Amino acid sequence: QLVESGGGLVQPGGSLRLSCAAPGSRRFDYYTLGWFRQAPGKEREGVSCISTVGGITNYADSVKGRFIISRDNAKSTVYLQMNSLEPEDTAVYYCAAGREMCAPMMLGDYYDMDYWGKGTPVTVSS
Amino acid sequence: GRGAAAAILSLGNVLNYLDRYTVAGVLLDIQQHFGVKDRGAGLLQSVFICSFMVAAPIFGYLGDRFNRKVILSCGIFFWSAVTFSSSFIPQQYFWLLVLSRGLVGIGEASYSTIAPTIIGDLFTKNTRTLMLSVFYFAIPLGSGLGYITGSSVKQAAGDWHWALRVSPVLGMITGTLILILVPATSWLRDMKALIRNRSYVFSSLATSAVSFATGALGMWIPLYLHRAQVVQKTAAKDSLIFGAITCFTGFLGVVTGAGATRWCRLKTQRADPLVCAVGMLGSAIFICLIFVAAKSSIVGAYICIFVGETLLFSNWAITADILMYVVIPTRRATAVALQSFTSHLLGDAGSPYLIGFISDLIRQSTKDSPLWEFLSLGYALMLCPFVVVLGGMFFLATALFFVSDRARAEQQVNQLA
Amino acid sequence: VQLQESGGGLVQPGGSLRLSCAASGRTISRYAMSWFRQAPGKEREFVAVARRSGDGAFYADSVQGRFTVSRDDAKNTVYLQMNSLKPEDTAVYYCAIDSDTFYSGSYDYWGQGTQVTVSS
Amino acid sequence: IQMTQSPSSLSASVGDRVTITCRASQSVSSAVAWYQQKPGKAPKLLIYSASSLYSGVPSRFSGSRSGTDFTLTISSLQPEDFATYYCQQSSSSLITFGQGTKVEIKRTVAAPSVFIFPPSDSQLKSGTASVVCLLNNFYPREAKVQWKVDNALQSGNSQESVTEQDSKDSTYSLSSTLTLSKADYEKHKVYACEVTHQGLSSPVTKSFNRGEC
Amino acid sequence: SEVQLVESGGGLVQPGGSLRLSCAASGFNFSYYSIHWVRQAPGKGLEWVAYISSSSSYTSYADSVKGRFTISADTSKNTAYLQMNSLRAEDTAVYYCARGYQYWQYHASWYWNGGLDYWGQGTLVTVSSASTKGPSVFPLAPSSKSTSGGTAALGCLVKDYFPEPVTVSWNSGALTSGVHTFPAVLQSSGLYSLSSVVTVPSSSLGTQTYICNVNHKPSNTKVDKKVEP
Ligand SMILES: CCCCCCCCCCc1ccc(-c2noc(CCCN)n2)cc1
Repeated sequence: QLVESGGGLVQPGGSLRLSCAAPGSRRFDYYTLGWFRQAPGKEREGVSCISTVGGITNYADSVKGRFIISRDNAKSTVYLQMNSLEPEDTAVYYCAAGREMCAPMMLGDYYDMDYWGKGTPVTVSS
Repeated sequence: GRGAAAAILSLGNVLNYLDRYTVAGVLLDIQQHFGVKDRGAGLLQSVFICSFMVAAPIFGYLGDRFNRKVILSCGIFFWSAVTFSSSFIPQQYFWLLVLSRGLVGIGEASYSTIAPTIIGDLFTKNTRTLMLSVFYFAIPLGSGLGYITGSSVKQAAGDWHWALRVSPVLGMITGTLILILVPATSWLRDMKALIRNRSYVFSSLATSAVSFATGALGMWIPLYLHRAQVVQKTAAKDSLIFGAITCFTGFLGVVTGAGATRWCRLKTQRADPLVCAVGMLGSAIFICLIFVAAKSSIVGAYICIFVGETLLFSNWAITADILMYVVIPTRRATAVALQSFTSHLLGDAGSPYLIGFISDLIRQSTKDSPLWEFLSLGYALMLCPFVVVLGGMFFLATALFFVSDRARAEQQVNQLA
Repeated sequence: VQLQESGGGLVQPGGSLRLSCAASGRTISRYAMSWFRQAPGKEREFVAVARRSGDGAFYADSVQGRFTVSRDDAKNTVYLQMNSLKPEDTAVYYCAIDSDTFYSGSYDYWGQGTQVTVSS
Repeated sequence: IQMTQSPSSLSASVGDRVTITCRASQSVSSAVAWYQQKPGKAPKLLIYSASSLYSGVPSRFSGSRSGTDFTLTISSLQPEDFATYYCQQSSSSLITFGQGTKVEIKRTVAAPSVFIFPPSDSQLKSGTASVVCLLNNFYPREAKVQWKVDNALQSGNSQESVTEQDSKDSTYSLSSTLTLSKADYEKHKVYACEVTHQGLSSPVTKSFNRGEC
Repeated sequence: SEVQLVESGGGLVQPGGSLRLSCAASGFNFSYYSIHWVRQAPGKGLEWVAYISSSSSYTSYADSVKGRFTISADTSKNTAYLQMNSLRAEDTAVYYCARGYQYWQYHASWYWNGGLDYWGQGTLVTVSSASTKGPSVFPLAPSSKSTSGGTAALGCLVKDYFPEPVTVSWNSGALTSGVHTFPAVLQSSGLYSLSSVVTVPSSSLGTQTYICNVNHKPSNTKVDKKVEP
């Protein structure tokens, strides 16, 4: 699998750093990354994704300008950096790897990914 | 009641493939009833594939402008009736059997191009794949049943005409039932970009090689093993064995290839072409040993057939995955159609005819005795290992540029909008 | 255990008063504390109740909005604040203890009462 | 394994401020979730993670923590907020619910009305007697009733039933029933209801003598 | 869409029997969320019974029902089953099925507790060893000493019936002032009873007539009675 770390309780205006890494000699270099999230009364939605060769990145509509994504294929790691969080971002964050290209109008589709994580919770109090 | 639509279309597919390989299982008899050499006994497959080739794109066109159920049923009735009616030709005329095969080609092409679309537009994301999977894995079963039923009916009934008269009854039955149990529901600028894609072109050539080998061997082995039995002073338990072997190697190879590529995808990003290449080269070694083991023992020839037959099919599940990895999502229909046509052209449209022609050219320059029948065919079928090795080298050539081509695709999709 | 009442006398119409009731010999921290009234020639009537610390207080219709209750645990002493007095309120007031934890209303310990007179 | 919820019945008028306390020592120790239920219907999630507000809830509810305690607060009661509230913790592979506190309407004290009803001849002829006592239109809810039979105290042969708060005056009513045989019924002459309530200066006894008419 | 959980399988069972409850879900992707069964007693508070996620390798039971309840799932139909064995009287309740979060075990901690999102509607499970009987009816007449300021009360008694519910009416529905009906109680044998009471001014004892009408549905039994001093 893929194993996630970070996550916790912050305050509005805070910041946080999540990581997802592959245990073993696995590589995931054929594709590694995209970050998803879910909240109680709603449905699972994609948050961002990063490509294979170039280093091209794509974000959802509500988080653009606040989140940042990065990939380190020298030691099997992916990082998400969350800045200026709000009460609306309380959720569970997941990490997933699939074969399709990195494009806008691809994020939302999650019933087609190969490997999934288990999730890490983020709570933003008042 | 959609389960009934799925099951009826699956039976239709098994029958579709059963009626391609019943001429092969009785090939030896055709020659003794019409008086033709090998070169004329290849035309029976060359013309079939020519007609199927040319008719598939058009029935793809006319299949979404107008109704569908009508076209499926018409295709089945046409090819079933022409098959049944073709077991009444008198001995003097040969061209009428060849024309028979052409018309059967038209009908089968229509059915096979249209049924997947219908069984696609009836299901959802989580089970579409399972329905298409069960529909497709009716290929080896039908192909084996061809040889099996041809041999068995000809053996019990004692007259080879009866091989061509038992399928069409099922044909009519299925054609009526597909009418009450089915619920009815800039390419010029593409080619200018598909032609500069090195991975795409090399993968297309290495599919052509696989079809060449499959077509030649699948029509010309049973006859060769018979001639082998005769020379060795030992003598229909030939086509029965070949059908039995193929009905299981077909599944075993596909499972093998899927499993190996799924383990190897996590060590590097050139998994698919390198798996395909290693499989092809191994198959070439084990094919080139039938034409050594067959002179002396038969069990050795059958073991060699098993191994080569298995490793040749391992790359059936994968070339789709190589296509969907270097071609952006709006140019995928053009690419699938173009590759399928080219696979058919430089492949088995003229493979069986070429083997027959070379065998006749060899035989005409020596004596004509059973020994030289056997040797002529053996020395003509030695092209299949050669072209299979070429196929292996074309997969290695694609594994060179796999990464650069994926990178260019990603830039294109993000650049569009 | 003993009890004493204090705070009666004369008052003008619309007047205000402050009364106390001190219980000695037994801690009243966990008990309910009640006050009654009785006019001359009339029967004893409910006036107000103060429950445990955190259970609020209750008053009858005829005395609502003008009377208030209060406790003091350290003093072991309760207080009744009196506002907007009228001649029909000229009567004797009495202080009593509800000893039950379940507020079933076990009045056994009573006081002596005091006379409050409204006149003009 | 259990939570403690206090206090177990709150009385408040419309427009007041209300706080409720859930206390525990289970293996979360800072995360509880709060639910609301109205009689007969399924419950509805109201707050999760001890501070966060579920989607579509009125914005007057709030929740917070203090040491090992957690508090829920309603700021300005409205007539659609009289219900029962629960807290949840999730220690382990288990989930344990709370005890719950009920929120109700306040008014002025009213002493109860007391009546007694003896068995009729139809009860007699079958040999089983059932005498009833009626309390009507009182507030608050806490009241005590006992049985006196020749000044003797009974037990384990009485049951009570009490309605919900009345929908017009916000008062209660209570029925108490005592069950005996006819054979024993012939062995007494005095039957008495002994009622005590906050609003009584003196205990109230109601009496019945056997067969008088 | 709109998410929807629907339960089925309620009813009667004699002691020692067994049942098979079925919660059927629609409107969401069944293999991303867990399913919890929660029960409420007749009068008491909520209590958690059991848990099953999708992969059928995560199941869990409370402390009070181990060895008797067994839960499992079916992803092709989107259905979850609870098999109930060795039922007793202690188990009468209303059962609810609610939706969870699929891993809440692994990420419940110091600060999360996600909670249960959507709830069903419930089925009633009744465990009894009685027989369908007919309620008996009795009067509650006023008296000269039952006058309270010119006001007296009267009522009717319904006794010894099974199962719930019954329906009551006064003068076929003419009078609905000062009418009270206390909830049904459970007798020591296993049968229900209750009573109904009204209050009227005393002079009405001279001219007005009051009739108690009772109706029991499964027995379709209507009984009418007339009260008098
Ligand atoms: C050493 C012996 C070597 C092996 C011999 C045994 C032969 C077995 C071949 C089985 C077979 C048949 C037909 C096709 C096929 N034809 O067309 C299409 C595409 C149409 C889409 N509209 N697929 C594929 C596979």
